[PDB]
Amino acid sequence: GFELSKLLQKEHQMRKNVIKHTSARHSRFGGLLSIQTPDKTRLTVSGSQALVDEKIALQKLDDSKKWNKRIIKKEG
Amino acid sequence: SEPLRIIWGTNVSIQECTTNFRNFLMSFKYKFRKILDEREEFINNTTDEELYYIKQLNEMRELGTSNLNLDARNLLAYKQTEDLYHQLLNYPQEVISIMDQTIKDCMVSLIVDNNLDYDLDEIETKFYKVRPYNVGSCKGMRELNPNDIDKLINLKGLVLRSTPVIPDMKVAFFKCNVCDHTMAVEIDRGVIQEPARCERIDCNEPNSMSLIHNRCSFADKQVIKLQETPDFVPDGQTPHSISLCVYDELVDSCRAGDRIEVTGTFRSIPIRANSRQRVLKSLYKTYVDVVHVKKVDLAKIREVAAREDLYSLLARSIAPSIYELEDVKKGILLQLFGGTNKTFRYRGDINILLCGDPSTSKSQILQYVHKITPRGVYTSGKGSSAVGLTAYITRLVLESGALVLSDGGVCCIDEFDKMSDSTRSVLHEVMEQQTISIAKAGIITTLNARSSILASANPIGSRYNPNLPVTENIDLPPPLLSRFDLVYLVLDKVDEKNDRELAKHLTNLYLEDVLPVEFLTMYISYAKEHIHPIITEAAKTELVRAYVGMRKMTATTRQLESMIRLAEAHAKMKLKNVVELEDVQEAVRLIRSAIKD
Amino acid sequence: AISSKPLSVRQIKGDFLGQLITVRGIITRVSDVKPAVEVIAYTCDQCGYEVFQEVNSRTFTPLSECTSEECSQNQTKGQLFMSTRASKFSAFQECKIQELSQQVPVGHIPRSLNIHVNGTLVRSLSPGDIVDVTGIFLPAPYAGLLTETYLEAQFVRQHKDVEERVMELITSGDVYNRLAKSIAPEIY
DNA sequence: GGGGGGGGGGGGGGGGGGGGGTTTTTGGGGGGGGGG
DNA sequence: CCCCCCCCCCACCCCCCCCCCCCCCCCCCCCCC
Ligand SMILES: [Zn+2]
Ligand SMILES: [Zn+2]
Repeated sequence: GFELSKLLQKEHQMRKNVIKHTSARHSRFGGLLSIQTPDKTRLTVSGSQALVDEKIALQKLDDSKKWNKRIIKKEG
Repeated sequence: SEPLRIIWGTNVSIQECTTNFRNFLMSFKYKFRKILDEREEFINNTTDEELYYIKQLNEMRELGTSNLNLDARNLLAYKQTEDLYHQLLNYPQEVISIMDQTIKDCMVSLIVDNNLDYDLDEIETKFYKVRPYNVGSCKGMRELNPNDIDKLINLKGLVLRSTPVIPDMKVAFFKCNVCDHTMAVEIDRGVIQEPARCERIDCNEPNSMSLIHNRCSFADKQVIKLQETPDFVPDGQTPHSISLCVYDELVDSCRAGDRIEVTGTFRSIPIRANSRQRVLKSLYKTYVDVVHVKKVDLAKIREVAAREDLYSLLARSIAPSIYELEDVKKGILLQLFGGTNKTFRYRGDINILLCGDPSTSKSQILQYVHKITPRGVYTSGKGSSAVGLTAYITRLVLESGALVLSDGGVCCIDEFDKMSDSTRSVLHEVMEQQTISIAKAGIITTLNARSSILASANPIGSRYNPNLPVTENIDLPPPLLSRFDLVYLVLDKVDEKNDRELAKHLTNLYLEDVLPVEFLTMYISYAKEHIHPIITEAAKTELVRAYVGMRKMTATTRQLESMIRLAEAHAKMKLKNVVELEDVQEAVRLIRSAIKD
Repeated sequence: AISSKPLSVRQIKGDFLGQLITVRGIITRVSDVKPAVEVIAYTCDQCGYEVFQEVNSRTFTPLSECTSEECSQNQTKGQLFMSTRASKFSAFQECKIQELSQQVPVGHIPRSLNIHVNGTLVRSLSPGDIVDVTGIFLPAPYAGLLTETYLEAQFVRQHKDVEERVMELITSGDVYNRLAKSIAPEIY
């Protein structure tokens, strides 16, 4: 039981981490960030927390890509 | 050389917005608000130098609670934040998210800068919300137009109904069918960002992730229908209504029948032609997405409780506009106090009736006790103007009548003589058992009514005849009439020594501006909260000898039970915790007056 | 001359479709104002360059793949998301006009017509107004070849100082008697 | 020993086919009210 | 107080989708420099 408590604390660390990666208000609240780059051009993302954290905005703009490189395969 | 975080479509910098809000959320002082508003000379340093929002955040953090109320005029009172007000009105969701994040950062930074030890993990785990309110003029629901479609607005109106709480998904939870690996996906703009392939590179199976519905994380949504208040309608057409969406701890902020304000972003969304298609109708549903909602002592208590004239003082104070009927006033005061309950049922209700001529003060008396009592009702003995006396099955639903709705309060019934016979029968089990029996549609229950009744009744015809008994003048039958503790007659019989002084008292109300009329409700409240009289042993013998006296003079045990309840009510008055001989004596005396009718 | 003439609703035969006509009637009911789209605006997540869809119809289909060459020339299948803030809405309101009791022929039901009013002209019509409304009489497809039809409103003609002007009656005198007689003056 | 070319597998896109898309009258029971 | 009445409530084109086929791209293996 003590070790179970240790396990629960270990995953609670993940809870306090994913919380910061979660919107403080409902999903439809939907404020729009615009990232202006170092050049005179602009990107746009809906991340409500990302408005105050360009780290989140950058990795979300990366995760937004529909593309993935194709990946490869590989009894008695 | 670096990227900029911009509120889209505005060129407002989010760093600037953040710091403009921070330097108000800390270091604002309430004295500045009186500079903005009228009566600026009422500034006072010993009450207004307070760091108002530091004070709010401190009490809030000691309560550990997530929400801050923010009157938006306080932004306009402060120089670095007057622009933030316009950004708040025009671009609300971004600014509000920034304000939320800033409140959380203030809570984090305070426990390391003001540096008292606290659970940093608790603040880290918690979400924080600002609730801006008093954003601007309460523009009409009928006045809204498509320029509002993203602005923070203010509305006033009437709540018709609300849905039950609707689960709204905030994080989808996915599990791999082959390898049982799990990943959490935040819902973005209402869309599930489904992983096409399993995350684990050592598995990476396509289309193998599946949604585990009851392991997702859900926010609370509720929809409430708000009707245009009849104050604002044009006279020749129906009121409008607006659906409003409300979330988390703002769910069930209001109930059906509440008149409210709301502050919220006006929103609109498309709706589908048919669910099997993406095709959308060319004009959007509109709703308001709310961020704030609002509706529409002991030292003096013990000091007044020391008075000797208290019985007469309180009795005259229930209706000082009405000319002298003082034993009626005393009886109704004792009805407001009431007796006590017991477990074993016998209960603290006291029940009163007024009869005699129709064109007299009894209606005003019922109105005044209705205004005084915390949770009573006003009604009359028959019919229903969408409000009726008995509980009733209708569409299928059970509706609770005025008697049942008056649970824990005085039920004021006028036209009590003209009451319908089914109602006359129904009154017996609330008089005796303080309940009404329901046995329909698969539901069986004694629906507890727990109400003291103040009745107002009339003779047959225009005039009461005092040379005939009450049963001969009044329509309603004796066995019901017997259940009342006190029964009174008020008559219009001419006498100038009464009528002239009544007329002068009445007419003087148009000229003039001890009578604790507003303190009466507080005294009643604290008495009902704190005081539970028990009968003294000597008071047993007093009750017995008094009862046998009036029995030697046609009494029944209902009179003795009434004298007990009146004496207990008399002991709640004066805040006395044990019924005295004088309490029994006054209960006896007032009942002796009443039973002689 | 046809825009001048005040037709009754039943006199609006099918030959008048597309024409600017003026109709005389009473407004029997009015909708609350709703936002119709003129131009939908989409943010693009994966390039930032917004794109637009003009809507000419009762219904539309939402865009998904980013058609802009900033995506398409890079063959990047970026995602479009609708934005209300950048979309042009127009104020829309539907009303129904009905022909007056004098216009109804003997033994017929009073016929009625939908009015669509857009822009600044919105909420110029209230129920119970007796009014001439100029508009483009138009069809809408839903029946087969039978058409729904409405009037795109263009112009409205309604059929129907004191704190010192009150001193006219004050100085005129005998105010109680004369004002009392003026309630229903023809009634003896 | 490394780079190019050839050959085979695997994935993605495009095309084609298919299926889905409320008041008014009549009768009955029960409740409430009025007249002798 | 009893009975009868009467009142109330109730019952063919277009989009989404799925399957099939073809080509292209990427990796691996073998040969040549
Ligand atoms: Zn897997
Ligand atoms: Zn794009």
